Amino acid sequence: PIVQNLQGQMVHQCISPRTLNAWVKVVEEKAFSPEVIPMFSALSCGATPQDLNTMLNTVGGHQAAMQMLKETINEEAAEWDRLHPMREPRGSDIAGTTSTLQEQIGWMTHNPPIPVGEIYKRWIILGLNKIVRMYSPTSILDIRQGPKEPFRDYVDRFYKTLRAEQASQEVKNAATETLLVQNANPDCKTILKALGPGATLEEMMTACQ
Amino acid sequence: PIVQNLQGQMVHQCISPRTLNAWVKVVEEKAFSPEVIPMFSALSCGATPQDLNTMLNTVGGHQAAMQMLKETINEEAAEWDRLHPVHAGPIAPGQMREPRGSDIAGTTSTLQEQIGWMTHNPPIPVGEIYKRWIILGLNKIVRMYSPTSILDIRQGPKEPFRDYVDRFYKTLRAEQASQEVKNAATETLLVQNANPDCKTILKALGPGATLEEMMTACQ
Amino acid sequence: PIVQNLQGQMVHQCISPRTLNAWVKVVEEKAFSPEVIPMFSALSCGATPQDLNTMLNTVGGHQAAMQMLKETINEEAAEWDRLHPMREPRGSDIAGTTSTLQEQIGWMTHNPPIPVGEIYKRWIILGLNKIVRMYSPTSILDIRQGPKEPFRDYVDRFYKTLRAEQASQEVKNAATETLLVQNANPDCKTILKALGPGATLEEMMTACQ
Amino acid sequence: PIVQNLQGQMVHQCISPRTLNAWVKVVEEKAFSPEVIPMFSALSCGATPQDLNTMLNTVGGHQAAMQMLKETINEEAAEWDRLHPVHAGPIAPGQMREPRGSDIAGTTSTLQEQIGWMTHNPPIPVGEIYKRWIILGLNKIVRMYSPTSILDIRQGPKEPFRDYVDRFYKTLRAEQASQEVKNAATETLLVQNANPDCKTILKALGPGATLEEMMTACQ
Amino acid sequence: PIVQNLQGQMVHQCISPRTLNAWVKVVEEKAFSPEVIPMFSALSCGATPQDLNTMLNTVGGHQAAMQMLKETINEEAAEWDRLHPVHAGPIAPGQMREPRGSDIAGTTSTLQEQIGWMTHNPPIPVGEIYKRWIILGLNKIVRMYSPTSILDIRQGPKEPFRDYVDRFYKTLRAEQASQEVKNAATETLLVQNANPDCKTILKALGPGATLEEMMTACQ
Amino acid sequence: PIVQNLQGQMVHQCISPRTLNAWVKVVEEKAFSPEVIPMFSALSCGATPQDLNTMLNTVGGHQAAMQMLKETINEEAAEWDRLHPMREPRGSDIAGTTSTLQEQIGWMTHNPPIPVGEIYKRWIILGLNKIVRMYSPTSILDIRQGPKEPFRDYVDRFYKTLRAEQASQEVKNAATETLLVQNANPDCKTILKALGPGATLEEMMTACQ
Amino acid sequence: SPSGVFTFGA
Amino acid sequence: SPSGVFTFGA
Amino acid sequence: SPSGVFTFGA
Ligand SMILES: O=C(O)c1ccccc1-c1c2ccc(=O)cc-2oc2cc(O)ccc12
Ligand SMILES: O=C(O)c1ccccc1-c1c2ccc(=O)cc-2oc2cc(O)ccc12
Ligand SMILES: O=C(O)c1ccccc1-c1c2ccc(=O)cc-2oc2cc(O)ccc12
Repeated sequence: PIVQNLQGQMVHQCISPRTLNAWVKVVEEKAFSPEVIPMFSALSCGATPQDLNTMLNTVGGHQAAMQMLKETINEEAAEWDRLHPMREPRGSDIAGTTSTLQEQIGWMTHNPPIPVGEIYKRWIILGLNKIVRMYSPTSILDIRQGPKEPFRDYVDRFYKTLRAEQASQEVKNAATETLLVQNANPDCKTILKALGPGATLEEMMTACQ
Repeated sequence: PIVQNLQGQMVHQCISPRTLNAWVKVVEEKAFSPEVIPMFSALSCGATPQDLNTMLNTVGGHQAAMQMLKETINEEAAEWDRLHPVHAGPIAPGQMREPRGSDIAGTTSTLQEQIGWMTHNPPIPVGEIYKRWIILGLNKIVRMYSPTSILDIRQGPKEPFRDYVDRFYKTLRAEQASQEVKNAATETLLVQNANPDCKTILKALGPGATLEEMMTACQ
Repeated sequence: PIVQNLQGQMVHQCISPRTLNAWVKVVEEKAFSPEVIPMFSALSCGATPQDLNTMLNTVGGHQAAMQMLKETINEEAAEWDRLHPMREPRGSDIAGTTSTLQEQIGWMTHNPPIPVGEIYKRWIILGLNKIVRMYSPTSILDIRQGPKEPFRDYVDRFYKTLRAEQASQEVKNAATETLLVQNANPDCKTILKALGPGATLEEMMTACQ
Repeated sequence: PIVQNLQGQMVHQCISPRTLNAWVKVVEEKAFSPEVIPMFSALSCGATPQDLNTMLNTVGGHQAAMQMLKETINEEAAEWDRLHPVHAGPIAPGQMREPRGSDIAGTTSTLQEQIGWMTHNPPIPVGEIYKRWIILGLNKIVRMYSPTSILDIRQGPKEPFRDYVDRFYKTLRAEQASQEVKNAATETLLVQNANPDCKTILKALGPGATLEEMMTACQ
Repeated sequence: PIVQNLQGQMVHQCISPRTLNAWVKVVEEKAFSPEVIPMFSALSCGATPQDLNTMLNTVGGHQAAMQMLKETINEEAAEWDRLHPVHAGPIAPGQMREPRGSDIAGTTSTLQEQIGWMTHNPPIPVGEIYKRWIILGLNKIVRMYSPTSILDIRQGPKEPFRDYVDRFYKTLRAEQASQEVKNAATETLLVQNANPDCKTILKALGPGATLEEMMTACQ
Repeated sequence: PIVQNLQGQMVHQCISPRTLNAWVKVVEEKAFSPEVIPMFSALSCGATPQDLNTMLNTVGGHQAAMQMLKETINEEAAEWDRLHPMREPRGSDIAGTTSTLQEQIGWMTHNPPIPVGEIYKRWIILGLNKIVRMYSPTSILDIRQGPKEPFRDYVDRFYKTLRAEQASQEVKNAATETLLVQNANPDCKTILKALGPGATLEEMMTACQ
Repeated sequence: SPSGVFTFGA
Repeated sequence: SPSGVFTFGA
Repeated sequence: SPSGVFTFGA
């Protein structure tokens, strides 16, 4: 990664074993749960394209997801080449396939800087969004409160699935207006319908406690 | 987070993996026990709105709680827009614009803007403001997650007074999201829920006795 | 905490996750054993009142001990106000209840410096002394060598309890003169009484090996 | 490893215990899975030939694999001596000599020589060269350790298409020591080894469809 | 501990949590095995009397051992007061006072005084002195904790000579709190406690043979 | 250890708890397997004689090996005194027995520097070579492929033992020419003899897969 | 296209 | 008042 | 004398 040194200079640092082990263990434990994408974005802070490729390549399994991610990176690189036809970076130079570390450092520290790392991380995060949305185990329509399930757990699964599906805020709100209340078990559903319209999540969880 | 280098300059640093994993594990193990809010306040030291959003985003579970938290953040942001509005118009060439409720929450501001606001002279602690909103939401969530009520905390027949006090102020902390709970009704309730013997002892001790003396009397 | 930087300047550093986890795990494992107070004093090195409040507040259980500690801090703050009636710090400013981090930094780095952190840590350590002395499970009078217990273990419990009770050195010495020898099992007690007066701990442990 | 100090100077640093233990544990747990080579390439960042020799020497097992690796290193060193020979003769008083195949592998060069070659202007990346040879040997060892063949990877009757793809590109990665494996024969083999239903679906999807669309069709 | 900053100045640093936990765990697991004293000497590097008192205070168990240690420290402090007395009188305005037995043990000296003594020119290593006293006490405690005697260490009938030597020099190290134990009586005892066969072999080897040759003879 | 500071100066640093625990755990887990000697050499980077003595002394067991190592250090120190009859370092000063830390620092940072740490580490590594070669559990002659053993495992033990025995490269090569092929189980032995002369290890392992 | 998983911030 | 638990030092 | 265990390097 490129990091600022105490002398005010932007220098290159080697990716840490702590960070590598972090990303590996996150992909191992959490698979492709939504929270994986924030963590990635947080462990790649200041990363060059080479560091991002390091992080992705150290993943042992999920090779289907990694091939999909490759395809998405190719698509975004082609779009970058269409938009944008010291050397200027191409779609392959941002993805670290045809550029060298010293060139990436040059672009990232140049004035004006050319954030190749942030662009590549953008494409990677897009591919990861697609993979997460595709790997959601259950649809929001089939998230229904079990008969002996606490309401808090039902809403936890409801908004976990809703986060995995990744829809516009209007579709999420629209989902929680009706679909949230209707899928509840008969008891908490009668209580909720007894509450009224436009009740906050806090109020719904309170009534069914 | 904005940390001071040896040169004496306030610079930005990438959030650490140790801090990330720390916060994650605290949310996993402690759930929403009161002590999670102090820990949060300590792990988000010198944090920017971006870093706070990172800590909150890395949380994988309790997504309903995260929705309540987001609602609270929106409410506090609207209240900021009401009490602290920004004049729509030009900005002096040398100055920086004023933050809106969306700029403090790091949803409409870039990292460099947040750095400028936090390092300006006089500074504008957007990270501390956003952290106060987040801590309000977390306070509400903790208060909601309180398992039992203080009314249902009574000293067992053959239970030590110390354990009863522990569960007492623990449950009260959970139900109020605070440790300053020295009210007249709170104290009278503490002495009342005690077993008959220690109750008579405490009543005999007199008014205004310290918790130290109360626990010494019922050893 | 306030720490000296390599440029010779006194700067503020954020309390570490290593330190936080350390204190939490110490209070969890050791409860209020005497050794907890040294460790605390060692993890709060250079601490501001805000850092001390952080350390105390992250404690999940032992809320009785924490309320007692609050009361003691209030007492010491009242005494400070009586003694002592840029702003001058009050009893509430040293305990971090009414002061801000920047003010604490100002007092601690001022010339002459006003060690608010060391004062608050002093009050905290006093309250902790009271709590430890109150939480000693057994009195020194009831520490008696079991019939099939090694003498080394009996003296370990003897001086562990003696450390928890926290008496003047004269009371501790006086305790180990007679109470130590009398409470031993008949064998090692006959041997000890056979040794003589003014025998060192080394000699007593040697004879009963 | 050669790392830059705050002063802006490239200096030598002792290899870290965290890096040593990291590499050791990677070789212990992952054996010779493909992902071990990226990890290696990341743990040997800015490493000198000495540091590389340290990482390789600390490996306690797979000594046969280490013999194959040593053979490969000797081969690449000989090829360096053929394509990059050093003129036997005098050296200018101010210049440094040229590295032989033995000097890049750190077997006939001192740490100070390696530091000079790596920090010279223009630099001579002996650490990166030796690392490329080591990665060639490791590639060969990974390719050899491939348990099964891609031909024996077929979608189970009631197995999800996603799992079949995972084992497919995993086994192919192992057998080729690479992830760029988008060949016509590779793709046709992927579609052919699939179960009859998903096979008909994929064939109906048309030519040149993305893996995303293929996995969407056989959900 | 007093550590040198990059500027070249000797400054004070808070004792680290890793060092504290290190010492604590060493005292917990190893009890008072000989190797605990080297480890201590390494974890207290550059330590002040305050830091030493911290390491010793954090020990929760073996309180009797800590009483013996305190007695020893008092004895060495008295011997310091006898051999190194301080003249009661005035101090030059620019100089610092001389340490008493209580000042070296950090019981009557402030951290700043210890820093001054340790960083003065010529320096006064109060930390190393106190550390030597502590190591004397620890030596006594280790010697006392020796489970068995060297006399009771004899080679088993079907036991390898190597194991017998291990237990031999291990027990001797414990009983003497040292590894330099190449005495004539020690060696003769090593050869005598051996089983009859290896005894005859060693006797036949001749006088003054190295432990390497002795262990080679009884393979 | 002596390490270079960011100001370009060679300063003394205290040996780390991470390093100490590392060496201790390596000697505990790996006993005297060959890989222990590289790891040692890597953890003692920049070490003074005092640091090397620290590392060796923290070893709890294997006191036979440590006494042998002492003897070897004495031998090398005597040879150093014979060769080599601010003060000049003697055989005892390099081994840290009669020198002080400040003197070792002086020699190591002097110009021209006198690497006492590297010399002592050389002697230590020699003694360790002798100990490893002596502690090899089985000879290379008795390393024979089990009937139901994979060839890869047989060669792993073959070259592990061959590394422990520490012979010249000509003796190692000569061993793997004939002894490697002859000790294989009848199947892989017939296959190997069917391959031909001068086959690489890769080819032999491939044929017997 | 997906909207993202960054509940807080952008 | 209590005397403290700091066996060594002050 | 032994040859060493440093398979790679010197
Ligand atoms: O109340 C204040 O101190 C204040 C005054 C002006 C502007 C912002 C704040 C303010 C904060 C000032 C400093 C600080 O560290 C934290 C603050 O948090 C705030 C939160 C609000 O909702 C609303 C306001 C604040
Ligand atoms: O191919 C090159 O780039 C090259 C050119 C001249 C000298 C060395 C190399 C070369 C390398 C140059 C830079 C670098 O980072 C790594 C290199 O690795 C090499 C490996 C070889 O076997 C053979 C050559 C190289
Ligand atoms: O013996 C010495 O070297 C010495 C001479 C004068 C003053 C103190 C010491 C002395 C030490 C000097 C340097 C050092 O690193 C450690 C010392 O330890 C001592 C311990 C004593 O009981 C008694 C004395 C010392």
